[PDB]
Amino acid sequence: MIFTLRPYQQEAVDATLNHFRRHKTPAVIVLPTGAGKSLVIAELARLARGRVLVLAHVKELVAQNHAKYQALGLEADIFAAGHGKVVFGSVQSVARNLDAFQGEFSLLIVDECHRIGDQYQQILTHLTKVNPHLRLLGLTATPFRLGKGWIYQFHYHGMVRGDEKALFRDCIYELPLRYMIKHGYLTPPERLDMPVVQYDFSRLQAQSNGLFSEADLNRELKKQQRITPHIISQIMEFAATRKGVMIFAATVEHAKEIVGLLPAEDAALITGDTPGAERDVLIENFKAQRFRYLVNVAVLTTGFDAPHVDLIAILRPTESVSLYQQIVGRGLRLAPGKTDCLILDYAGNPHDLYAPEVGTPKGKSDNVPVQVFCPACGFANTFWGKTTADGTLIEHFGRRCQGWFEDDDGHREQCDFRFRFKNCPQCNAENDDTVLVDPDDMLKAALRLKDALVLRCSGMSLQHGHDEKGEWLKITYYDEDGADVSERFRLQTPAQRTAFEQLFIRPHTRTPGIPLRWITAADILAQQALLRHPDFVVARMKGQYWQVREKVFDY
Ligand SMILES: Nc1ncnc2c1ncn2[C@@H]1O[C@H](COP(=O)(O)OP(=O)(O)OP(O)(O)=S)[C@@H](O)[C@H]1O
Ligand SMILES: [Zn+2]
Repeated sequence: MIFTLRPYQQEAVDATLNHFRRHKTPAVIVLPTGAGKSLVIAELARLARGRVLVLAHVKELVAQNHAKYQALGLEADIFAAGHGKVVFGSVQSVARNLDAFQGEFSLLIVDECHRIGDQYQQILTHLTKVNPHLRLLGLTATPFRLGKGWIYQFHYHGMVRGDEKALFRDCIYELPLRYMIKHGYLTPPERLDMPVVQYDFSRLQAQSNGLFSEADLNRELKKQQRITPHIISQIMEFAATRKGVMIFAATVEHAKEIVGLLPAEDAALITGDTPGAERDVLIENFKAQRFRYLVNVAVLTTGFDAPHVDLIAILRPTESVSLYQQIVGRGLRLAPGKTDCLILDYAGNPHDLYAPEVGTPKGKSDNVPVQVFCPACGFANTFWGKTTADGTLIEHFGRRCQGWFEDDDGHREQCDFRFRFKNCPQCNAENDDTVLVDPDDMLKAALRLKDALVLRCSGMSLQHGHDEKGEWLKITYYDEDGADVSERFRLQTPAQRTAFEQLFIRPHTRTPGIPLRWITAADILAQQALLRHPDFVVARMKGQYWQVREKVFDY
């Protein structure tokens, strides 16, 4: 025709076609920010019946998307303040003019589809009303943002990222950032091997969601504000050998500090508090290099992502790779004679540009991604864990296999293998279909009763021995005030060592799914750092000595 697709662009067309030939449900394609997303929109539209509508929420992403589409030598329309086979509209402008969209429409593409949470469902109702079989494809460079969840639920590689509540049931294609860089479709990123002054944010604890707080951050900074223009110095140095420098501070009160730097008119701080009549006095100044330094709160973008950008200075710690790969990618575009984008990583971010995304909040700040094979389906999950020097698993915090599979009878389901269990994952209802009781409610019931003991567990000690019937292992749970409660396990018969693995190791192990190797009770004491202790123990006076009836783990 008029254009030629790259081998990865046909896969995204071919994947979107094979999906809509099978399923009527929406889908999403994950794409980098230098991928050439207009070429997929154009081929999909070349093969379409009726019309194709390319929505977007922010206006400049519409106008820019259209500029990128027509720049292919093709004809299309626009809907904003400003009838064709393809239309480029914005949610707000399209939602008041539904009278122009009454013909056949076979595809609706939603650019930056992660932003469907911030109207739009009025278009989805109208279109779906004229076109009952309208197909929905969304596009995005970030399908996951910490504190918001995921956009899709099922990934075509075989795992599960969200749940029934996700907007898009499926992600049918993903273009890795590693790939794009490997084959030159993207500028290569160089990290300054080591910087002499960075910050240290280990003395910080994320909130419940997983994101650090506006308060907690400017308090770790002030304690080191004596290290800041020693940093901007390094940043200042080679920021003369680059046409564009983007900086991401920890916040606004971190920008004002790091805004200067250079008394430029300007270095011109973008933030989430200006139009769009201001986004505009510096869009077109930065995209034209007026104005070289650009600092951000930030999220942020989704403009000012200009090809000429060739230096990324990380002035905030990244909680998830998705945000690090999101930042670093803002400046990986292709530009005439731009051999690389250098990344100056202050502030304690690892060199993990291709690390997998566990997609859950870390927890312990020293956690890292570890991979555990599912004993049922063999799917290799990525959980939060802690490894030693040689890459050996010490602990992992996954609870259920995240893989899924489908039968030739259409039925699709997630692997029901539980790494942490009562009789299913922590929840309200399985038989143990009775309403499950709550750990707090069970503690309260046993506190309110004598012949019962409820001790906060501070640790446990193991002892072993034997007699004419083989060995045994005695475990003793103790208080921070010396309160004891014990239980004993015989390890002699196969029905006895089997129960021991069933009743004591699977709940107490730190790497469930990975079995403990042992021959005698001695091999179990050797590895007692592989075992954790309950958080609460509940015991009933059944014999005149205390007997254990409940252990509470991960409270
Ligand atoms: N299929 C293609 N064939 C030839 N050149 C391409 C193709 N796709 C992209 N390019 C070129 O590579 C550069 C990167 O693509 P862009 O046009 O920036 O993609 P875009 O859709 O504008 O933005 P995204 O986020 O990457 S989809 C562009 O300047 C194009 O000239
Ligand atoms: Zn599994």
